[PDB]
Amino acid sequence: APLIVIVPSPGMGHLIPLVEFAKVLVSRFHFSVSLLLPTTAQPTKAQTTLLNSLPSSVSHNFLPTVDPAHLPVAHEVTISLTHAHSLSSIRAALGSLAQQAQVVALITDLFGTGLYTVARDLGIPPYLYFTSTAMCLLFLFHLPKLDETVSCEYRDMPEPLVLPGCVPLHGKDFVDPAQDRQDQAYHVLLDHVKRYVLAEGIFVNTFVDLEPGAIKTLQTEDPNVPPVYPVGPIIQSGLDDDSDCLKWLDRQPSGSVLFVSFGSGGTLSNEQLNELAIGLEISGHRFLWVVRSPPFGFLPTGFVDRIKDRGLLVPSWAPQIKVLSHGSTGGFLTHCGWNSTLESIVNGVPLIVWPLYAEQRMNAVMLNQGLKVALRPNASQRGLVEADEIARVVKELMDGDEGKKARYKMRELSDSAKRVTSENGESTKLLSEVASKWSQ
Ligand SMILES: O=c1ccn([C@@H]2O[C@H](COP(=O)(O)OP(=O)(O)O[C@H]3O[C@H](CO)[C@@H](O)[C@H](O)[C@H]3F)[C@@H](O)[C@H]2O)c(=O)[nH]1
Ligand SMILES: COc1cc(/C=C/c2ccc(O)cc2)cc(OC)c1
Repeated sequence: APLIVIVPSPGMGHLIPLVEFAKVLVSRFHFSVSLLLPTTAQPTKAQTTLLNSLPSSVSHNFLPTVDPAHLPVAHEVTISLTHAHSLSSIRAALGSLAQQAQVVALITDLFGTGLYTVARDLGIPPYLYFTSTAMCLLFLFHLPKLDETVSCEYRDMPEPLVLPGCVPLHGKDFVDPAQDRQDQAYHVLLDHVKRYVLAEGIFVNTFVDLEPGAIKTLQTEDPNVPPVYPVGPIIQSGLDDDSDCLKWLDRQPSGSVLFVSFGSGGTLSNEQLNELAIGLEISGHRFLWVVRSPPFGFLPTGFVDRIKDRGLLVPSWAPQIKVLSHGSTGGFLTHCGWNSTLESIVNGVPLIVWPLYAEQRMNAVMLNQGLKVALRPNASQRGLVEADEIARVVKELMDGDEGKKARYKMRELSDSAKRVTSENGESTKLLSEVASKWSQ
């Protein structure tokens, strides 16, 4: 059986998507996968659980920890430096896999581009698995040109960027690392993007129906740009441990529940949580809120008791796919990470977008202004979303007209998603078409 080597960047939001791509390759095709995991610290309980829970057809190998004195900041800088100072280790592991097995392809995420030259020299075709939107990839291919054209900090450009096929995008909504051009994060992001050209191919976790403008542009505007294969949506099955959630949801009316969840990475102040609490309570709507500390002793006086009729508070974690696929669940208040968004798209759940970090502000603009499947609260000058504004936008989504229009559009995308990932879907076919080249 041919071997595909996957080198995730350190961090769960790089690892999980690539693990799920791995599970698709071994489920649909006759391949084995070896994960080589660069690390800044010895394996976590979280990592070991996830990795030991994989099919036997997916081997894993934590690489020597990078001596933390070899570090001089943003995740972009941490991740990039982990890859650089793990290059010897990966070469060594690849060299040995290559002699003891047929390695047919290497797959990295957007920060693993250092490996591309190295993989070519050893006659292994390198591929990028892009875990965000076609719009986001297109923005990144354009960022070098944009760096030469625009000399101000991008939030001071009053004119929006209008990429072919895309919604207008104001500079304040550009990716996090591009919001300080003096930080190392910006220079590292540029260095990686300039190497995207070296990939045999770029997988994108999206589909034609969802981003036709950006996909047309990526596949036609430039011959410099590698082949681009939309093969999404790929999301976890969500069938595992935990939780009173599903019991609670079985007692609620159809489409009546707002699911409220930010990532593990999404951190709200005690102040913003308490505004969100009062805001949910006065909306009059039912809600399931995954509450992470800034167990519920920090929440407003009386609130936990006042909302027992109509809301459920979960500490730490909830079965997201099970919540979103429940018939009770009518809306999702999310940070717009792309895996959370894709889960919500394939279950037809319309959104309230509250972007926090990474490329979320761009995802928010795309979902609100482009696809019109999301609403969006207005923060006051100081950055805080007020209770009154939360209540307004919750009611607008759960009982209002803009909600109906968004839900209708989100169901249309839901049916596209089911179609493209079926036995003869565009996404299923195109992955099978690229993977077949590897089998021989
Ligand atoms: O209580 C919970 C909370 C989460 N989950 C699950 O964890 C996953 C979270 O995915 P999400 O895209 O929201 O976060 P993350 O992967 O960190 O996003 C980054 O990585 C993304 C891909 O690179 C990028 O687009 C984004 O901007 C980044 F932030 C998703 O599979 C949820 O179902 C859950 O089951 N229960
Ligand atoms: C700077 O633009 C991006 C950042 C990121 C970074 C995501 C991330 C995920 C998990 C973490 O723990 C830290 C950062 C992802 C992107 O699309 C795949 C684009």
